[PDB]
Parts: sequence; structure tokens; C-alpha cells
Amino acid sequence: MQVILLDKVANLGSLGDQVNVKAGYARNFLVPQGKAVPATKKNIEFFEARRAELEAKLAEVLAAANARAEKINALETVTIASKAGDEGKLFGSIGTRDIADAVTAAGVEVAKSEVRLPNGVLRTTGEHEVSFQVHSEVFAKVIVNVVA
RNA sequence: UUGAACUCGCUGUGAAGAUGCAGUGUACCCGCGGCAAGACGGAAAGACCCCGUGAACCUUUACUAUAGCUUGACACUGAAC
Ligand SMILES: [K+]
Ligand SMILES: [K+]
Ligand SMILES: [K+]
Ligand SMILES: [K+]
Ligand SMILES: [Mg+2]
Ligand SMILES: [Mg+2]
Ligand SMILES: [Mg+2]
Ligand SMILES: [Mg+2]
Ligand SMILES: [Mg+2]
Ligand SMILES: [Mg+2]
Ligand SMILES: [Mg+2]
Repeated sequence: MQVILLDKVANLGSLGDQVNVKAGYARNFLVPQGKAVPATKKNIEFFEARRAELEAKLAEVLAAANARAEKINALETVTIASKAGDEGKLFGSIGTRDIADAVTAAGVEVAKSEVRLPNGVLRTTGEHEVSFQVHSEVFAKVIVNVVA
């Protein structure tokens, strides 16, 4: 299937590229996510005539993501409280939803889909390092302090 | 049940076990109560047996198929290393 990329897609190409991808790749991911469109004559001519504003919007999105990442980094450390045993091990667990809620209460709005926990979901009291992905290329870090 | 009967015995003859043929013996016409030796008695187009290039249902390492079960290829089906 021939498609026109509407953004930067890793291992595929840059915006405006015309690429041949597997039909399922286009059908179930790229088009529904908005990262590409079918390479019909209408689409090709329309995009080529109306192209540059899209890079302007992509730059605006990247700048907004950078600003949000800077705010997240400036937030530094966020503290979450739960219940645990005397050994410091939590009976329950601390996940993306409540981490994002704590960050939002701290001031920066982050969705649960932007939380990236490398070593699974937190289960012990102490300090952990969590990552945030607000853009496909930028990354932020937050210290999480779990207390009883 | 019943082709029609003026519907005896014997010995023979004879699709080869005769009331009905031949020879011969016996016998006046007709009921009623009884008995079942014969009318190859009545009943059911022999069930045994064979035959038909008949039937059915059953069996199986008979033949040919086939549901099911199982194998792989392609499709729905994508990304990275
Ligand atoms: K005579
Ligand atoms: K009799
Ligand atoms: K035969
Ligand atoms: K039968
Ligand atoms: Mg004789
Ligand atoms: Mg005689
Ligand atoms: Mg009498
Ligand atoms: Mg009697
Ligand atoms: Mg008889
Ligand atoms: Mg017969
Ligand atoms: Mg047969």
C-alpha cells in the first residue's frame, strides 16, 4: 500500500514522503493514528499544494512538548502516600494513573499514556525514577517518593 | 368352505398312494345321536431348500466415497531487534 507520511515515523521516513507499507500497517496503525494517508491523486496534489503549514504545526507541537517537558523537569520530585508493612513493602502498588494524578495535583497535567515505568509498577517505599514521553522524540524524568 | 355330483369295498391301473379308470364284490329310499380312519380334509401364493445378475439391516484390515479429527500454504495479519 502506498501512503504519504504526515509526520516523522521512525524507520519509515519524514513528512511528505511517499512510502510502500504493508496494508495492515497502514490500515490498523498509521491512518487511524493520523501519521499517514493513502497516496491517491487527490491526496498527493492536495498535500503538495498545502504542505508547509503542516511543518509549521509540527514545529509548534514540538515546541509545546518541549515546554511541557521543561515544566515536568522543573517539577522535580513528587510524593505519593499509600499503605505498607513494617518492612517498607507496599501491600498494594503505585501505578500510572495515580502517578499522573499526583503530577497533575503538583501542577503539570500529564496523561496516563505519557507515563513510562521501566521496571514495572512501583511496589516499595522509597525513591524511584520515572520517565515521561510527551512527544515521540522528547523525554522527561521525575523522582517519585513513595511513603507509608 | 364350495368346478359340478346320481359322492360304496377290494385288487389292479394310472402324472407313480383312486368315490369317479378296469375287473370284481357288496348295496332298498331318507333322517337323528355319536367317532374322527380317508376326502393327499379347512386355514396361510412353504418360513426349510434352491433360484432371481431381487430386498433390507448388520460386520470388516472388500471397493469407492464422505462428516469428523489432524497437517501445512495463502488470506484476515502489523512494528523493532
Ligand atoms: K369298477
Ligand atoms: K375323518
Ligand atoms: K452377479
Ligand atoms: K428388514
Ligand atoms: Mg403302481
Ligand atoms: Mg390303489
Ligand atoms: Mg351323522
Ligand atoms: Mg370329535
Ligand atoms: Mg390341506
Ligand atoms: Mg410359493
Ligand atoms: Mg445386497
